[PDB]
Amino acid sequence: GEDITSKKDRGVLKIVKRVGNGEETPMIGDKVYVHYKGKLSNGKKFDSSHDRNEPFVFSLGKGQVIKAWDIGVATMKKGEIAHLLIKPEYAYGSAGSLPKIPSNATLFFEIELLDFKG
Ligand SMILES: COc1ccc(CC[C@H]2OC(=O)[C@@H]3CCCCN3C(=O)[C@@H](C3CCCCC3)c3cc(OC)c(c(OC)c3)OCCCOc3cccc2c3)cc1OC
Repeated sequence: GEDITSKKDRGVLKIVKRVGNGEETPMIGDKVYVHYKGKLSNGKKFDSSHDRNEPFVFSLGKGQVIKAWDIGVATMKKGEIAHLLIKPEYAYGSAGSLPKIPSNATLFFEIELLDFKG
């Protein structure tokens, strides 16, 4: 995957899994609508927006979600599906989030950017 971090620390690696139809990337503060699939890189735990058939909605760059999402979704076009490989620094770090996330877990997400508004 491509390193999309400012630090170039390989903390968020991006693979485009479907090229988007839109020209626009969302701006900081935009309300973004996504579908997603998330797991621990060793696949012990799984979560999807599809489990609830409900798009996941958040304000881009607010720190409402893990750093990897604010960084990753900021690079995406409407209709784009991205795979993100996320090192602990950009997820739950050395603290983790037990019981769901252990310390220094690598996460994997598929994110589909549906739409966004200013
Ligand atoms: C700035 O840094 C942070 C910001 C927010 C948080 C809180 C967790 C936050 O979840 C997330 O950001 C990511 C990406 C969005 C979708 C859910 N997220 C998860 O990691 C899942 C995770 C579940 C295990 C398998 C891997 C994926 C994931 C899913 C969960 O439920 C389905 C979950 C959860 O808690 C850790 C994690 O528990 C219930 C909480 C739900 O709802 C939300 C709602 C908004 C945000 C989240 C979860 C931690 C941060 O750093 C450690």
